Order: sequence, then C-alpha cells, then structure tokens
Amino acid sequence: NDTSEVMLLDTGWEFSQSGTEKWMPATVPGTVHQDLISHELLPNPFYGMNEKKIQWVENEDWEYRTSFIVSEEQLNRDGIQLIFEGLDTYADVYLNGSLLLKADNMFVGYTLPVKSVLRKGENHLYIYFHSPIRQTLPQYASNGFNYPADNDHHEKHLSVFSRKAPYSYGWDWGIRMVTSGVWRPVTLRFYDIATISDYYVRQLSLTDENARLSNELIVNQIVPQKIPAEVRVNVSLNGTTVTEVKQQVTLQPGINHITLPAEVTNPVRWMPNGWGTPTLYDFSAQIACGDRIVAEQSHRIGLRTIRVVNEKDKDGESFYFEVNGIPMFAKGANYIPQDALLPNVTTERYQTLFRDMKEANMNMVRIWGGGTYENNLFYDLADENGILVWQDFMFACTPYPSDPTFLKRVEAEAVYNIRRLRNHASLAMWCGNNEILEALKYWGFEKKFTPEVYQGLMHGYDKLFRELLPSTVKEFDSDRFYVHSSPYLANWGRPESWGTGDSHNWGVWYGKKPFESLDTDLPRFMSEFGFQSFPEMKTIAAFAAPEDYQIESEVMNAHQKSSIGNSLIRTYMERDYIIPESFEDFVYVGLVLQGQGMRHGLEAHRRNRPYCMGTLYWQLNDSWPVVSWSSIDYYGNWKALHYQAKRAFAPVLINPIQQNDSLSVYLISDRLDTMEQMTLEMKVVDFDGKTLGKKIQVHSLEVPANTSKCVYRAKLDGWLTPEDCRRSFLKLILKDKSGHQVAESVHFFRKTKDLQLPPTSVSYQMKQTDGKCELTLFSSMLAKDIFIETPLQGARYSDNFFDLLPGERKKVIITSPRIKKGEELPVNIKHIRETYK
Ligand SMILES: [Br-]
Ligand SMILES: [Br-]
Ligand SMILES: [Br-]
Ligand SMILES: [Br-]
Ligand SMILES: [Br-]
Ligand SMILES: [Br-]
Ligand SMILES: [Br-]
Ligand SMILES: [Cl-]
Ligand SMILES: [Cl-]
Ligand SMILES: [Cl-]
Ligand SMILES: [Cl-]
Ligand SMILES: [Cl-]
Ligand SMILES: [Cl-]
Repeated sequence: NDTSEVMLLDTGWEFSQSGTEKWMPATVPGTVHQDLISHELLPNPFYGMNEKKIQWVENEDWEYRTSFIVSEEQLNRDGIQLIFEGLDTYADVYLNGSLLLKADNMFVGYTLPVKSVLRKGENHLYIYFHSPIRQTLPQYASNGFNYPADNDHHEKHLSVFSRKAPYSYGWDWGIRMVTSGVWRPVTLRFYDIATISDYYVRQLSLTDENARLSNELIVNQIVPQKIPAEVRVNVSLNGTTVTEVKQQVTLQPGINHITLPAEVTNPVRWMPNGWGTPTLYDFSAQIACGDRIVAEQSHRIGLRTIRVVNEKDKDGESFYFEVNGIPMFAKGANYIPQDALLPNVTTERYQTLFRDMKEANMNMVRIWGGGTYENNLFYDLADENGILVWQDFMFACTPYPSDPTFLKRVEAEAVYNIRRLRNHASLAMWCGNNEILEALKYWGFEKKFTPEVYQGLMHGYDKLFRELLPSTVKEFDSDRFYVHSSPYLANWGRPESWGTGDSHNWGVWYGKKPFESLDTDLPRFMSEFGFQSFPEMKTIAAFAAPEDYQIESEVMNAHQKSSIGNSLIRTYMERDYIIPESFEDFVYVGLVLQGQGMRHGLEAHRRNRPYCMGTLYWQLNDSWPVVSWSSIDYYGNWKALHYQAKRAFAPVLINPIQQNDSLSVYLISDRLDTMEQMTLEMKVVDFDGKTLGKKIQVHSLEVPANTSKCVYRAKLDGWLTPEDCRRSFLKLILKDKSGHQVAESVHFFRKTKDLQLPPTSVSYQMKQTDGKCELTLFSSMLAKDIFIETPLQGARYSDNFFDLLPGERKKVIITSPRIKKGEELPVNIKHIRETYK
C-alpha cells in the first residue's frame, strides 16, 4: 500500500543464439534450455541419453530482448528503478543504448536507476549472456592448475571461477545443464520521493512479558530537495493492530538510516513444527510525505529465540539448537534444487514439498551449499510451517579462489542474501560451505598439487570461510550462529573426532558399513548420512523405454553419478533381502531397503539424545529423474524412506532395538509435556495371526518431555526359539491411564531374507470418486512391506510401505486431481514374498 506503480517485464521477450539474427518467443523468468525445448530445438534433456545431446548450449552466447512503453505521466515520476532479482550469470544489460550493468553473480539482485535513460513511447532492453564456460576458459588457463571439483562434469573445472549454482555443472545425483537467463523476475518501479531499500526487524530481547524490536530502515531519496516525512511501523496480528510507532524526519538526498523502537507486551511466540503454532506478526513500515504513502515494505515476523549451543563438554563439543529456551532435537533433511531449470519450479511445487516435510514431522531443513540461496517463497513457507532453516553459503566440496576480485563478488552475494533472508523466523544459522575443509585435509587433494599451491588453497580457505563470511554475518546478522564448514571437525574415518560437532557419516554407503553401525557410531549431530534407491517404475518409465530396464544397464549407470553406485545397492540388499530376478521387483525391494536401513539410523539418533541432538538425512528431494539418496523423487512420489522418516520422527515413538540376542524398548518423546501413568503392552504374533505366549504389560511409565528412556529389556534366549524368531513379530502399543493409544510399533526378530513368510493374497475393496480412491486391504496372513503402486504420477497416500498384519484390516486413501470417477484406478500391490519362489 504505497503510491508506486510496478510494471512486471514478464511477457513479450525473445531470445537468439548470438549472431544468428534468428529471434523466437521466450519465457521470462526462465532458462535458455527451456526456451529451446519449447521450440523443439532441444530434446527432453531428462529422457534417456539426451544428456550428451544438450551440452552444446553451454558453449554458445544467448541474447534476450523485450520492448515496453513508458507514458509521459510515468516519465514524470520522481524516480524509476529497474530490478533484476536474478541473472545467470555473465550478463550485459542494455537499455536505450546505455550499458546499465555487467552482471557477474547469479545470487545477487541488482537495483538500477533508469529514469534518465527511459524514453516516452518505446523502450528497448537487450541482455547479452556470455557462456560461463567460454567466459572462464582464459581465467582457467591463467590459473595453471585445475581445482579438484569432481562434481563439475568436465575435464576443466570452471565452476569454481563463477558465482553460479554449483550443481548446474553436474553432481553425483545431478544432470549437467550449465544454463543462462533471467532466472528471477524483472520489475520496473515508478515512484515518488524514495524507496525503502531495506527493512530489518531486529529483535533486541524476548521474554514472556515483552518483545523489544528495533525497526531499521534504509530509505533512498532520489529527489534533490529535503523532504519532511513521517515514518510509521504498524505491528498487526491477523489484521488487528497490536502497536503503532512513528517518527518525524527530514529525508536528505541519497541514503537515510531510520531506527524506530517498538515493543510487543505478552508476545505470542513462533514455535517450531511439533511444539505449537508458527505465529507470524505483520510488520509494515510506511514513509508518509503529507497525505501520500510514498513507500511501504512489510515482513512477517516470528518472535522467538534460536540459540546454537556449540560448547566443550565431557563428550567433546555439543552442537544443538535451543528454541525459545528449550533444547530441540532436530529432525529433517538436506534440501537440493527442485529442478535442473530453477524457474520451472512453481508455487505449487514449493508448497507440496513443504507439505511433505511438515507431514513427515520435520522441524529442520538444511539448504545445502551446491544449490541456490532459495527464493523468498521457500523461506516464507518454512516460516508458516515451523521448519528451522540451516543456510549454507553456496560453496561445496572443492577449495575456491580467494583473490581480491573473487572475495569482492562473494561479499556482494553475502550482503545481498543475508539482508534478503534475515527477517525470516525460520532462519536458524549460516554455514560457510559443505565439506571444503574435510576435502582439503582428507579427500587428499594434497597429493594432487605442489606444496606451494596447497598452502595457497589453505590460506585461501581462511580468507573466505574464517574471515570474510564470519565478519559479514557478524555485521548484518549479529545474533545468528555461523560455522565455517559442515562438518566442522568430525571426520567419519576418525572415531575420536565424533564427539566434536556435527558429523557427515560416509561409513554407511561409501564405507559399505551395515545400517547396524549407526547404532554404535554416534555423532553429536548428524548433518549428513544417506542411502540410494532407484525411484519407482512410473518414474523410470519417464526417462527409460521398457527395453532399457537393467541393474547396471547403459541408462541405469547414466542415471547414477555416484559410479559405485548400482553395485552398493545389490551388496546391501543381499545382506537383508533375497535379491529378486525381475528389475521391477528389485526396484521395489530397493525402496523397502533404503526405507528400513535409514529409519534404523534416524531411530538410533533420537534414541541417543542427549549425546546426539539431531539428524538431517541426505537427501529430501531430486532435481530430475535419477537414482539418488532422495526420500521424494523428482515427480513428488514418496519413496518408502519418506513414509519411514515420518514414522521415525513421530513426536512419540516406541523404539524396540534388538542387539546381542537381547531386546530393549525405549520411549522417545519430543512433546513439551511429560506423560504419566502410561502402559507399554507387547505380544508375540505369528504370521497366521495366532498370539504366542502371554501379553507382556509394563505399567506405571513416566514419558518425560524431550527424552529417550529404556522401559524394558528381555534376553531372547528362553523367550523365543530361533524358529519362532523367523515365524512371528512383536506388536508394541503405548496407552495413557484411560487405555487410549498414543503410539504403536511392530518389531521383526530376524532379517527379512531369513523370515518364513507365508504365501498370501492381499485382497482389497476400492471406493473411487473425483480426486480420490479409498482402498480397504486384507490378508489373513502377514504381507511384508506392501507397496500399493499406481501408474498416476504424484498420487498421494495416507500410508504405504507398511506391513499388513495377519487378519488386520487397513484403510488407505489415495488422492490426485487426475482421479476421475469411472476410470477405475489401476492398482498393483507388491509384498516381499511375491518377489521370489
Ligand atoms: Br531514477
Ligand atoms: Br535506484
Ligand atoms: Br541518515
Ligand atoms: Br523468485
Ligand atoms: Br599444482
Ligand atoms: Br569462523
Ligand atoms: Br540380535
Ligand atoms: Cl533476542
Ligand atoms: Cl519523532
Ligand atoms: Cl612447491
Ligand atoms: Cl503425540
Ligand atoms: Cl532392532
Ligand atoms: Cl497410534
């Protein structure tokens, strides 16, 4: 609500491969690749072997153009700014014969004063995008060594020279699409007197009784006179004013700094997912000049404390988050770009992914440093879903340059994004990079370079990650934690270091260690651990013809970038499952495997609180159709791992853990309230539905807030025979004093491959309407790890990848806007015994 007028330059753009004099319609925001696809000038880059066929684009320059009209009335506004929220990457901006800007950083928004260049009538904007490959060949040639960036899929590692999304050059789950273009919106704003260049709501203090805020405004006045104004900040909640403050000023030409204190008595705090409401106040700053509101800016603000506790202690060095005074065990995942082509990621897709996180009970997401600083919508959704955000700076897995020019470019992206993000309730901490010091010290790299260059890399590390970035956080976001790297010291190979900070476990997967190692190999905080899976068949069909379905085939090694890939999946599967003959059935067990194995680790982490205070698995999501460590595939389909993470992160969890022919049962709660007079009930049930022995009852159980506690141990010997352990399972239920159920769990006493699973039909009734299909499933005998498979991309399930227990009916709701009444939903139910003879 101000007097400015904004024109979106988001239609009527054209592009041209440089020097062909051929122009065609473009979509802006967008990418060169998508503009080509859309005129059938590229094949589907995700389909089959098209990866090799699309690389040529990275070697060309690309130009974009648009025309707009400006009226005499508009040209008579005091000020007119052209805003680029993003240019990828080396971009020459020309308006009406003027070079406005030589852009050189994908991660920076540019605000350009243009009134003096604009013309009544037609106006011509041209943007020239230099190939970031050809732009940096001479830079590389001058360097006289290749930076060891193995995820840059090219002999010459040119990524490290450019402030560009690292993953664009490739990665061990990624396609190489080194694209260009106007990747975020272009707006022209026509205004009077000034704009608000920045609005920071700085929390000075927070108690139950009062919140103290400093409203800090930078106002850019574009007229040459002194202008009396009143600054106003309105604090509102759900449309109702809570407090109003104002301040007389006389704005000077150029930058003005304005500071207004405001207080909220009896503040309603922002809570993370699980602990209550993620309450957001509306803070609105207005600049009023007489009758007219010349500038306004708002932020949604959450009133909370977040402290990162990173202190020497008996165990080494703690690493945990205290939210509103309470240690909060972190439960979430590492997030990567949702697409090879970032502007194709829509509002719906961002909303669905946060629905996926919130429904799996997560309270944290790490924006890993080989992606982007996410758009404003991402942080807004993290705010309104109660997800803490761990923000890496966009450096990952290689040393980077540290020359003055390079540092100046990084300082600019750090100041831009810190100011862009520092008003979000969700933002919890900054991290300098992903695994750069680990890589410098341990991946070797030392053996690859002269000592001279090595020493240059080591001092270069300090200049960027221990000086420039920490000092910048201290200046612009002084109450947020910064750490130079994840992991900061813990090395997976060095068990003595595990008590010290966050860990990236590479024992599971790279080191081939069994999932069971995660019960003994305990970190203070798991920032990264993971396991691959092939995605389900409807997702393979999207990139592969039926001809092409094989475990180490051509396209199934092309769709794996890790190279050890498909082999590790078979090696791990054989330990716990019978390997099926059919590709389809192997795909299904592979989803089950990744699910069970990772859930086991996620449970170990919560079980070992307080020693361990969080787990973020690698990885939530995918950028394209591919074999990856994801829990959600590129089309939004939940793998078994997503259902399993949800189960393992449930606020109260019954965790039966069997080691050394003994069972222990823990009760784990992340609730803020302590539960009293609880009963654990267990009974041993055979795969036919017959109870073995008596129900076991443990009464008088306290479940204190934010603890893991053991409530029952029993040696297996004398309780069940080896034959029994292959033939039955443990059913566990937790109930309050009044016998109402608050949690259940199922426990198997042997590896699935060692189970005597009876042959069985899962039968179902199906009630199908618009958008919806309600299945009632039944099997008189145990059906293990059932997978209700439909060919409908993106279908959501109330539940899936669960055991259907003997005799016990189970309701499952499947939903999709594409479910039409009368076209019966194709449904194929798989279970483990079905996969071998
Ligand atoms: Br201007
Ligand atoms: Br400006
Ligand atoms: Br000032
Ligand atoms: Br955006
Ligand atoms: Br060298
Ligand atoms: Br530091
Ligand atoms: Br055992
Ligand atoms: Cl504070
Ligand atoms: Cl005043
Ligand atoms: Cl040397
Ligand atoms: Cl609960
Ligand atoms: Cl176990
Ligand atoms: Cl329940």
